[PDB]
Amino acid sequence: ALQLFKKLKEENDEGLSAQIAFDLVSSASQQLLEILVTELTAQGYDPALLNILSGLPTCDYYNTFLLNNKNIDIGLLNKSKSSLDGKFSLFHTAVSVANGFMHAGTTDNSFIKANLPW
Amino acid sequence: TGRDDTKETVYISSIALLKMLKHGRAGVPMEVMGLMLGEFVDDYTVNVVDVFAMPQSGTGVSVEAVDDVFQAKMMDMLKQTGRDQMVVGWYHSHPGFGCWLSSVDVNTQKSFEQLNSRAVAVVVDPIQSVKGKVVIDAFRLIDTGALINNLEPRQTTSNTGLLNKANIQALIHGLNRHYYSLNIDYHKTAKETKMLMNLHKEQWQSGLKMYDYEEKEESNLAATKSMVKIAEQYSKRIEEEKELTEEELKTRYVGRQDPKKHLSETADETLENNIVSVLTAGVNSVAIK
Amino acid sequence: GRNVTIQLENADTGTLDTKSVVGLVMFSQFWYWFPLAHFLSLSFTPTTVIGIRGSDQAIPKFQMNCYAKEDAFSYPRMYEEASGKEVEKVATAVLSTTARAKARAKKTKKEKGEFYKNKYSSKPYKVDNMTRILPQQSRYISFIKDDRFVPVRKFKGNNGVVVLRDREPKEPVALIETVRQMKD
Repeated sequence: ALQLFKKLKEENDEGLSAQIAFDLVSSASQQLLEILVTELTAQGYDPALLNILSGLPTCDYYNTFLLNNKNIDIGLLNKSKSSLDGKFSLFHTAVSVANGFMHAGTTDNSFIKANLPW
Repeated sequence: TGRDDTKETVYISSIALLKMLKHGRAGVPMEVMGLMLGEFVDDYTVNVVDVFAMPQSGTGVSVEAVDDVFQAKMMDMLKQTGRDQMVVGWYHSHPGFGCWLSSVDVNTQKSFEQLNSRAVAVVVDPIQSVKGKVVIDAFRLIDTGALINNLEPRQTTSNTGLLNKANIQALIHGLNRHYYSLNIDYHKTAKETKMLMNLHKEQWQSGLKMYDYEEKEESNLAATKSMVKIAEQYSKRIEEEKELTEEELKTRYVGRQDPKKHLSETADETLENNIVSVLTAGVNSVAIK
Repeated sequence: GRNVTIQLENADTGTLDTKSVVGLVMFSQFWYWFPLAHFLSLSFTPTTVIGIRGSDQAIPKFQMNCYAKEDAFSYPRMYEEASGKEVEKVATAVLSTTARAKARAKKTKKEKGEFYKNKYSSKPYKVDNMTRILPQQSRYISFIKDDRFVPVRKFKGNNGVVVLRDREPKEPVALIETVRQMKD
């Protein structure tokens, strides 16, 4: 891993180096990611690459994706009220699990606010 | 906000189980009662190590049939023997009814609730059990208040549980008044399992015992004669049998109570045995002499 | 919101996506304690091709030609659900009874008095950058070589962040900011 990034120290174009960084983080283990950033810091590798490999760029990028393109049914709100009872332990749970998955990766408070009695 | 009010999974040991079938079933029609001795750990794991029969009483089961005088006395004997462990509840037998608490048995439960709040009331129906272990259930009080303010869901938070369903009158009475039921589970050691089956030396000693040869003759004769009779019927089965609709065939050629199949069964049993019979006799003769 | 798919393994290196697997074992068990159910969350992975204009970390708006069949990768609808169903069903129940109670009499006397896969058709259509993009649809996507935005090395043919070099910085590019920037 270190040796690859020594090759691209010399072949340093930030478009090329960053690209290879994205591919690596999708694939590799978290444990690897940790050990690599410490080593590259002492390499004094380009601090652009260091940012990606933390995984913070990718996080933001996926939040904008999920905001823009979410499509939500209004029928989950009503279905929950009608068939299921938020007092009963089993029934209250199922709704939380289904809703939790629905609005995932993006803050959503519409559901909370509407099924506020529930 | 408040309490879970959780109801324990009642973990009934095999030793305790066997004394319950023995004392209760034998004692029919007269009811029998007694305490349960155990240890309570967690908030859901009660291990009922032992049970005993408290001395019979002609009030059978009532608040006053059970007594502290009986309780203390028995405890003191086991106290010395170091086999003493805290009272985790009480059992009694209903041999004429299914699993549910009388109006009286609730009152009895209520005194044991005050003693220990994890106290169980266990109704044992042993004659109208056809497997033994079935139709025995363990119960716990729920308050009159609890029903109004709806504290039944809490007790079973995040667990599949078992809520019993047999007896419709007596059950729905119990489910919505007498007590809340949760699952009842039996556990045992693998030292004890060895004991329950019992190993014997006569399992293998019986394998080199050679039963008399009059009995081999009879089996040879009998099995063969029998299949002669159903072999006529088999000829009848396959005389035609190839015209449409399978159902039609089974009534006309009497393929119901299938004669082909019965021939195979009688054949297999005898075939298997006659091979055991040669196998034992050969082993006996060289081995001894 | 119909934007995630569950990844079994990383298909590019042929090697386990670790986080997902641990999600699934923990998910299966839930008979015992229902809130174990929430660990299914970690297996969700989003799927989209996201161009990055230079190393600025801003998303260009540009488009890519995709030789595919449109119908195949139509953006899945808003569902009817149970609520929508009641309304529609009860409307039909009313009509259906009424119909036959009049139709029968009226008529008598009236007169007397696939390819699971359809490829993607050779037809092109433009697909906007940073939209919900199916794994199969992602194959066909090819960056426009006339266009300023081209990947440093050739496109994967799969969803995921691919960094582009911008031929002209002079020419303003419509941009959608990252979220961190919006909050400030």
